[PDB]
Amino acid sequence: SDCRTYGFNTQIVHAGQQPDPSTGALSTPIFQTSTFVFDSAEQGAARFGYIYTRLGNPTTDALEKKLAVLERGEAGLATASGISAITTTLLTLCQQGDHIVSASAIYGCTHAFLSHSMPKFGINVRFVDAAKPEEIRAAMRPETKVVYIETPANPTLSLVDIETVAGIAHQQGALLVVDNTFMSPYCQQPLQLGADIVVHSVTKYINGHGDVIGGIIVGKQEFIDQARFVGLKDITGGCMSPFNAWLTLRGVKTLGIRMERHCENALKIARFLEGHPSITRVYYPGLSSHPQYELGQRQMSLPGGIISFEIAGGLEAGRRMINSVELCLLAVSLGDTETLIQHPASMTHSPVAPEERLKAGITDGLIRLSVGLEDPEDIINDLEHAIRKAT
Amino acid sequence: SDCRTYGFNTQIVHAGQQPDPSTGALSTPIFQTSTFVFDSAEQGAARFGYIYTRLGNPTTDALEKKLAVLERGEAGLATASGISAITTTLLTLCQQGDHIVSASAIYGCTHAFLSHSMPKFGINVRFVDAAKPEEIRAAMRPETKVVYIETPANPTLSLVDIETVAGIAHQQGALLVVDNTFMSPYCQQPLQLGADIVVHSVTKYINGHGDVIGGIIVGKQEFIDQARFVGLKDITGGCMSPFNAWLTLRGVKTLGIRMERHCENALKIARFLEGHPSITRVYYPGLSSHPQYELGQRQMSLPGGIISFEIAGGLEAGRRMINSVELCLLAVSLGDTETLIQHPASMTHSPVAPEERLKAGITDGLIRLSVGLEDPEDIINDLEHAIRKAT
Amino acid sequence: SDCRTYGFNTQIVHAGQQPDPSTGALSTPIFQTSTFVFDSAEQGAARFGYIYTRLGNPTTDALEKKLAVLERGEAGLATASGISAITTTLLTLCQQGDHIVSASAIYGCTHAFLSHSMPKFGINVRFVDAAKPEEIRAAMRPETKVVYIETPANPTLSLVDIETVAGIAHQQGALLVVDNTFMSPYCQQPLQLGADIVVHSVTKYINGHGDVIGGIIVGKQEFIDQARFVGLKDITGGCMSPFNAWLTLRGVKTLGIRMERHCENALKIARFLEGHPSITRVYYPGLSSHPQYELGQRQMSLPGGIISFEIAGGLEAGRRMINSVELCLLAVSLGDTETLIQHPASMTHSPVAPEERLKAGITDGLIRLSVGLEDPEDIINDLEHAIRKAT
Amino acid sequence: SDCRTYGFNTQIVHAGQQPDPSTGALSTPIFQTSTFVFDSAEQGAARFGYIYTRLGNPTTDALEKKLAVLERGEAGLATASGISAITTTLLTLCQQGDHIVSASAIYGCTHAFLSHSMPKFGINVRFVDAAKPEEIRAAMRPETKVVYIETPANPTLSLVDIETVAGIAHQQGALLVVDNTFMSPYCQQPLQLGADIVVHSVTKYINGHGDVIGGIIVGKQEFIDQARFVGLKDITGGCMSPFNAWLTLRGVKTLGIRMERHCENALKIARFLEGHPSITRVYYPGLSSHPQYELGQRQMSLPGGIISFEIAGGLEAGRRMINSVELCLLAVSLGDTETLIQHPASMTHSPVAPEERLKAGITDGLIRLSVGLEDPEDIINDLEHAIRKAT
Ligand SMILES: [Cl-]
Ligand SMILES: [Cl-]
Repeated sequence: SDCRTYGFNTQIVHAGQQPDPSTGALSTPIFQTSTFVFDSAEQGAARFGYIYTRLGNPTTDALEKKLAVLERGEAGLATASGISAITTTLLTLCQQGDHIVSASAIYGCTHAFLSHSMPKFGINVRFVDAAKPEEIRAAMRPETKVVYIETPANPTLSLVDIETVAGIAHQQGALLVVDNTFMSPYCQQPLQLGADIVVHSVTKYINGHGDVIGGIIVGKQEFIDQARFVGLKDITGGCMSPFNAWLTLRGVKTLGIRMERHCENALKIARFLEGHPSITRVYYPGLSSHPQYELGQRQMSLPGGIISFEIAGGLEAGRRMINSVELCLLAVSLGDTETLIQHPASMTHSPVAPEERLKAGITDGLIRLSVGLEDPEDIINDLEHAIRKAT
Repeated sequence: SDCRTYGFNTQIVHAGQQPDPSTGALSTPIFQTSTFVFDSAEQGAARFGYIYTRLGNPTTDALEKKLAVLERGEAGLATASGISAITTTLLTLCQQGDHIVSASAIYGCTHAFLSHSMPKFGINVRFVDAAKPEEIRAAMRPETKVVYIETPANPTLSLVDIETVAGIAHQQGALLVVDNTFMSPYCQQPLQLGADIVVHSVTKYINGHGDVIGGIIVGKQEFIDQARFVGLKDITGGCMSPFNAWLTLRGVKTLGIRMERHCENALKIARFLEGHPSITRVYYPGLSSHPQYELGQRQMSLPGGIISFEIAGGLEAGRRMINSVELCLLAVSLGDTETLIQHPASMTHSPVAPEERLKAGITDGLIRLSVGLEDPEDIINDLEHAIRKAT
Repeated sequence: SDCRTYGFNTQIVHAGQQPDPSTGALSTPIFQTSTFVFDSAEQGAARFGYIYTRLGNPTTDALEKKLAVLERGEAGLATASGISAITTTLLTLCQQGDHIVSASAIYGCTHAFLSHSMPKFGINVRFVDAAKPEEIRAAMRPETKVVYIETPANPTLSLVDIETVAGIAHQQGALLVVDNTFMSPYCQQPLQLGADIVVHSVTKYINGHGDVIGGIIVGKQEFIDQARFVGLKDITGGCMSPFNAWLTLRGVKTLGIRMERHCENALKIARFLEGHPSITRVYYPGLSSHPQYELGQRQMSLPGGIISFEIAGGLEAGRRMINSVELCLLAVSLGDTETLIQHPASMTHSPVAPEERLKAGITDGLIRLSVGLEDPEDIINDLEHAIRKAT
Repeated sequence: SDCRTYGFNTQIVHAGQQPDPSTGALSTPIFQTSTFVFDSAEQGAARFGYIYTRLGNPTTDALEKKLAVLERGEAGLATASGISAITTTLLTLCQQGDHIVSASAIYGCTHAFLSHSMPKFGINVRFVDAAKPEEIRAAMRPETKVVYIETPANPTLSLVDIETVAGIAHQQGALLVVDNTFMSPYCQQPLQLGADIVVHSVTKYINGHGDVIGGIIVGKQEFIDQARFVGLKDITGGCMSPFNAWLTLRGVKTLGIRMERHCENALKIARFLEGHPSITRVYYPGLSSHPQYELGQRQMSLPGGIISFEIAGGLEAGRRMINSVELCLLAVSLGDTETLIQHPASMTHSPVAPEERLKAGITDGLIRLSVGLEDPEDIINDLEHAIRKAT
């Protein structure tokens, strides 16, 4: 039949994949090759099938097709990293003199590319509060090629109204690019809401197993062809290795059941934190006091596996808390099967001036939690123990 | 001791590698992880050791250190592809308004990046015949940041005098970047001749096994740090996967013995071709009639594993010949353990106007051969059979 | 702390694993090595730590420890295959003159080893209906070393009362070995019910991703040491490769959520089949008409992901049905993320005399289904379509 | 054509391998699957192509075919380990009441299987000095099924005359099994000299990269079919993982050039040692004073990469020497790209009574060296330094 016709869990398992025609092997083979051979001079010219992995590969093709199906896009393009997904996309679309309107609340490394790299190539970027679609509209210029957003966004899990922003971008002649890393296609589908291009770090939930760095771009065939044959081939060279593609295919098999459990666990933990008198604030789209709660309910099928919260006692309390957990692991990644915790003020933004962190929504007591697949009772006990100690 | 002190074969085997301290495992472990954990808040801030694979990884570090030792450079940086090695380097070094002087005889995909991508970012490129160092000098401008060369260069294996070009570049305040892919560090060491930065596609000889796409950059620590923390992190995102790094480490173990055999085989095959009346020309640095033979003898320890030659009878003869080989495989890669053959006029440049191919040194009868590790007698027999048939 | 103290899902994620001490890498490194190096002559003799992978390996050790925790056993031993787990166990325990009492309803390849291989080594085997514990007792001899059972058992998913059989075996001085492949430790824990040794094919649910052949043995340290240093080292040589161990560790991360979904899906499908007038019988421990339903409820936490059923119309109907499915895949494995279906009478037991199949509970219309992670509605629709066509 | 017709180096590269028909991928794909799917009920029964990896796999098939070609045998069978190659072979061939005549000078773990395991299965073994073919003849009985030999043999690299022993075994109705691990097919071809079955630990030279544990069996199709469908399937379960097969295929690509360099290096080192006044004896088939030198010249194309030697000063000198090397690595494996050294009296046989070691040819001063691919000058310097210190 056509994989586009099955239910979402069925698609997660099957889309883009089939038994190997030649051998019947059920697992997608790992085509760990650089070289592809032609049967003749004619068959070589015809393709100029496969030719060379940095242009294409059967293992990676399966991943690209699967993710395109899951995001309801025409085509996918795998990359060496989430960063490469973003930069391959933007460097394909933009040239000197062009302009981008970007959310301010975005991944830190994206922010560096946008604030420092792009302008050195003559591409200017305006940063705005994308929670306020009017700020996006006001920042648009005749030269604006792209509006770029992330939702939910760190560090307080604020949201962006994708459909509304898409309409604004399109009326003003720009494309909307959405980083859907935090949600995965299981929880949010930006293309269905009017986005033109979706990017992911598959490093997070899509792979889910904390053992692959990689990215994916999904969009129209016409664009993806340019991202592949110009962006990857002629700019970033950010190809994904076939082994990484195979691991990601393997990881994504369980995307549905993983996201369900991540989100079930996260909701329980969020409610625990909201009831804890030593915790001043809890940021989680699943809590009704979230400023954009109703938007979240329309736009997201589940509230996600990530929680941020503020512990009483500022910087020292935050440090003491992360130093006091015994089960949660101290790390800066997210979307793994293990629960990960970090305290940005002391771990990643320690050198940054306290007042500058504050402006960026990073308070001294802010803790970010990536909820894993453990028993939530064990995670809650670990948190309760650490919070008691830290306060 | 210090690996920098052992003989070159010893370095090939050992440099950058040692038994795992914790377990004694001799093979470098495959650190197929995205996430690294900290023991405390303090240990997390201290590093901001390892943190996240796209910034660094112990497996990839071993490869980088080994290649730095082999090229006699301070530091190495692994990438997702040869292309990414080149673009990460150049996009790190250059910004809008800057200028590059490049050889015309370079890898095709490099040429696209330089001719189309760079100018769209405001970076201008002059192409010159780098076999004539005076053309390099004449093309330099106050804005020139980089001179970029490849040697030997396709498709006729012409050479570039690295030491002479380095002196010219430096006197005029530019860096010299050399693509050393064709030679490998076993056969040529551009840094020892004054180059500032060496790049490779490890996809070719360094890996040697036709199953990895990847690149490497070697140079001063100061530059490599920028290529890593800005180029990779903030521009291309072109990180190498740890599995690919491990395979490359494994492949490079045999670099010395592979290059010796490739070159022994190639010399035999080149001499056979030079004696064949149906072959009009043979391009191989190991043949004394090579226009830059003596330069090759000073600059290269071995003449390489690649040969180009022209078969009598033009386009149709070239097509018939590649369609008539039975052992050599039709492919566009090089540096594999298998002998690979291609006929650019019919396979890769078929759409290109015949007169434009001619200007680029690609004649209708030109065949390129990547000589593998087979018995040279079998390769010669295959070639002899195919040539007889084609003519 | 101690991983033995956390909840079962937490153990699934964490047991046997921790961040790499030296690097902080969260993923268990792949120690793909054969060789381990010593720091001195003394450190070499001391171990005679690690020495050589076929004796031990840090990656494989993590898997062994995890599975020991999950089965509530002292120690684990990984093997090249489920078969090797069984034969390494039995060949370690038994010698010429010894006797084994085995269930008749066991894995086919086990049956070959027991019926043909063992007797040629002077080890005699009695086969009994293990659904009747009295038959086990009656078959025991002074020479009986082992009682061997599988539960649930193919092809009608009959059960064996582990606790009762354990008591009988022990009173008569024998060990009880249980193949727990069908259930996984998530659904059944034979050691907790008195079994001495548990074996698995990890090829099925423990890995769960259809890309690893492997086995595991769990039991007392004293026995496992013998299985390792004599059974593996001196009899079967059936070591697991570190890469396979790593993939299995990765697969087992999702064991809990996978089993929950497999069993939720299977129950739905079983109830659908039980309501279908073209289906004469449905064998599933989750259906109350199962002959040993109550035993199943005490012994198993979930009824499993495997269903067998009989379609009206015998051999031709069974053939037509499996030839008519479009989503379910025709294969003989089980426990994969994809739904797999087979018709033993036409696929695996076709050469076997119809009357002999009947005696073994394999009727002409019997179909076996391994329910995957797809939407159960899609699987049901596929089954409904195929059944309608087949009848 | 037919790979059996090309030169040996060509066969090393190409035999058993070809570009993937479906995709053109040059590297043999890694078919990391457990499950194979059928297109129909009929196609399923027909095979009962591939079915299940423990029975067969396309990646492993390529390795088996290649090694069969290299040993000039009909068929190959890959296994989980060298030990499993040996035991799968012998347990397939022998049953209770049968007898084996074995060399005494064999791999230690083989000796355990033969001396302890076999007799417990009713299979008796006589050990003889296989350097004396008359001892083999004298030990043969009506029940003798197999004569088993290893050549060269540890720990003094004594030889066995394969052709002569084959003739004796055959006249008395037995098969000859030869462990060809030390030589590899590049240096010795026992089947060409009359052996019936060859086994290897591919862990050593065939893989050559110190990162795979595995074995191979090569022999007649009729026997290999039994070793596969009974030995592996019904006795040891010792299947090789497809990833290990792929790594071994990759490693064996360089077998020819590796063996040439190992042996060139070893001869140089052996001659150095023979000239050293602190070294009482040097055991190396390449030295003319080897007791069976001429036999070695007829039977072996190269003298190998392994050397044993005795250092003056017995146990303490041996310990001091291995504790004094700085480049050579202390390990018990062999055939790796790194030079490995061990002192059996202090490292592996330390608990063994000194007088018992002596009987087995293991003197207190005996050192075993596996010569790697380093510059031999560096290895010699390291040895010279250590010997001076130790004495
Ligand atoms: Cl290799
Ligand atoms: Cl997985």
